[PDB]
Parts: sequence; structure tokens; C-alpha cells
Amino acid sequence: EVQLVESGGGLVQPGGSLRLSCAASGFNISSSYIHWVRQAPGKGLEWVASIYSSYGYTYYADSVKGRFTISADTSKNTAYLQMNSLRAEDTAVYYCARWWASVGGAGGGLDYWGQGTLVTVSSASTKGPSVFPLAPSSKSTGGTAALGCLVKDYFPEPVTVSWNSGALTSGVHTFPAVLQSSGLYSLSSVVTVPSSSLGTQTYICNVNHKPSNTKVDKKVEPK
Amino acid sequence: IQMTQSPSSLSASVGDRVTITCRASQSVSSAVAWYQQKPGKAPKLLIYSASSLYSGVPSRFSGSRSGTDFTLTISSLQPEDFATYYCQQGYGWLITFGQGTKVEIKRTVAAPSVFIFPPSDSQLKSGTASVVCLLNNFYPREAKVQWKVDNALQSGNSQESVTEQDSKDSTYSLSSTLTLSKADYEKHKVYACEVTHQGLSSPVTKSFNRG
Repeated sequence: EVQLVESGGGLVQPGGSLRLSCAASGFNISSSYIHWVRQAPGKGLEWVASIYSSYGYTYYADSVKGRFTISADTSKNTAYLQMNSLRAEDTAVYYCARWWASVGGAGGGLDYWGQGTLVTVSSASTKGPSVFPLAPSSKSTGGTAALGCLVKDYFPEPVTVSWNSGALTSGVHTFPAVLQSSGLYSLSSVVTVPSSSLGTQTYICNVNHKPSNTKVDKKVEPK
Repeated sequence: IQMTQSPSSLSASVGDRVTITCRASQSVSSAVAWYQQKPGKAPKLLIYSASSLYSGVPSRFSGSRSGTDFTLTISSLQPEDFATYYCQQGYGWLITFGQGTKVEIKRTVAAPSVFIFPPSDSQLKSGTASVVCLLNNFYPREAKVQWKVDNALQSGNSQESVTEQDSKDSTYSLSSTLTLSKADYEKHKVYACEVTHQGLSSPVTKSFNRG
């Protein structure tokens, strides 16, 4: 298994510095190029940097020329991206990726990626969310009943919601967070079920907010 | 070297033939790659060196070069193919990406299931109130949700959010939140959301009485 795991992001104030790590397994990072690709919220892909660790050859983009530096420790098989003088336009999800090459030299592409890591550049403060149950109702409309959870008043992104620790998946709809008038984020995550099923199986939503170290498992119930 | 991607977005039925084109500001060799990105996930390499399929990629994806233009084609669009597709020019020491083409599916009209959630007591004790209206598996995405407190149409105190297209039935879902002070929430009683959508002959109203 070729695997790449990012780490080291989160909230950082403007003008700050942050070092992201990309731990690689299943291959030696000296074998290939290692790339950093960033994506602003609701925008397109943008190449940040690339490194050949074995020979130490660096390659950057003009947007991050003087501030961003890409390092690599083969002892740890880990790439690093240190970012200085961070502006608000640096707010993005940062992926690390491996470049594979056509054996001939035709050109190749990024075959394996990481999960990405959100880097928010903002003077605002981290705040944990509050989780409230959106309880099922008397209504039955098509014989359908919805329940859910409301994660409210949190900074920054992201939070992750699952239902019964990922066991419950069908009928789930988790909505994108929306910036409130408060300057804080808040979202909902609902699940549809048959009305007769309400008395049988239990429903728990797991809310996770790592910038605040908030882990809540809230049980939703009728009435 | 830059990549101009057309179209900006497109809408197509299951089974159609979809084509996405990237033009290069300067001449480039056949070092174009095609990636697919589903929402909230890392991009997946579909095609490399303009015309070659990466392994595991279905045969419905194909790549072609016409001089300075590069084309990715889906022969028969599937519901799971909803995604933003990107083109990349580069060799591993510098790559530039296209702006991306968002591809969504066209399907038959589906009417939303509509549900209403009153604020929790736990939230009222916090001094705020959030009433949530949910629309479930409706297509098309265009819909209007209007909040009525005591049969009075409100404005400016509610925010909505929409999921991305489902990958099996190609539908959307919406969530509208009316946010009021515990005081103004307790000063009224009847709370309703009225949904107007194409699949609904007459608009649907879901409501509750506080307590």
C-alpha cells in the first residue's frame, strides 16, 4: 500500500509560519517527486511545490516563491512544507502527492494523494461547537421521518460528522458549513429513516472538531 | 504556460457523450493529464500523457490531442461521474492546472421530502433558537424555502446550504436554518416552512406549534 498522510495544519494568524508534514509509506520518497497542491474553498487546484529528495532538487511556483520552502527527510520518509508570512489568500486545503512517470518519459501524473489538511489564515480565535439534536417529529412524509444533529457556533473549519461511527450511512445528508453573521461556522447533518424504525434502532451522531479538540457522541430520540 | 479549460460547467443526461477541452497558452507537448475530483476528496488521476488511461479507470474515459487542444471524453455519462475535472500540463518539476469543469447529471424531476425540526431545549437554555427545514432528494437543485412565523413571511434571518449531487440517484438536498433570539422565538408560536419546487404542483408547508 502506497500511503500519504498530511499533518500540521489548522488555524494560524496572518503573518505567521506553519510547517506541514507528509508522511509516506509503501515507497521511498527518494524514488519519486513529492508535490504540494493547494485548493482554496470552492476554487480550483493550484500547484505549490515539488521536491526530489534524493538529490534535494527544489521547485516552486511564483505565488509562494520567497516564503514557502519544501524540505524532505528520507530518514523519516517525510516531506515538509514550511510557510512564512502567511496571507489570507493562503487559506486552502493542502494535499501532498506522489508523481508517477510514464516509463518511457511520455510525462506521467500524480497517482497517489493524501487526505489534505486545511490551513486557515485568520486573526479570529478557535471556538468549539455546540451539538444539538434535531429530533424526529410526528409527521410521516411517504412514511418518512428525519432526525439529525446541528453543530453550531464553531471556528475554524472543519468538523466531521458520522452516524453510529460510520455504521449508519444510507440516507445520510451532511451539509456544507455556512459562515454565520457571528463570523462562526455552523452546519447540520440529517438522516432519513422509516417511521416504524424509530422505536427499534438507536441513532447517535459523532461530531469531531480537532482545532478545538471536541468529540461529542449525541443520541437523538423522539419527543 | 497556462491552460484554458472549457466549458466552465455542463449538464448532461446518463448515457450522453461529454467532452472537456483544455487549450494551452503556449504550445505544449503531449504531457497533459486528466484528473477527476469528487467533492471533499483528493483528485484522482484519470488519464496521463494526453491519451493513456491510468489503470482502474473505466474505458468510458478517453483522451485526445488536436494540436494545441486536449480533449477528455466520457462516452456514456454515469451518475457517479459527477465531479470537477481538471487538466494538468507538466512533467513533475512544474505542473499548472486548469480552472476545472464541473460536470453534473441531468435526470427526471424529483419532488423534495420536507421535514421541520424545532429548536432543542438544550439550545434554548443557551439563549438562541435554530429552526431547521430539510429538503430531501429533490431535482432540480432550484427551489425556494420561505419561513413563516405566525403566518408572517420573514427575511434576512435564515441561511440555507445545499449538498452536492448524489452519486446514485443524482439528486440534491437542502437545509435552511431560521435563527432567532430565545426571546423572539418565545414571543411567537407557529413556525412553518413553505417549499416551492418544480415537482410540487402546489407548494408544501410543514409546521409546528411551539409546545
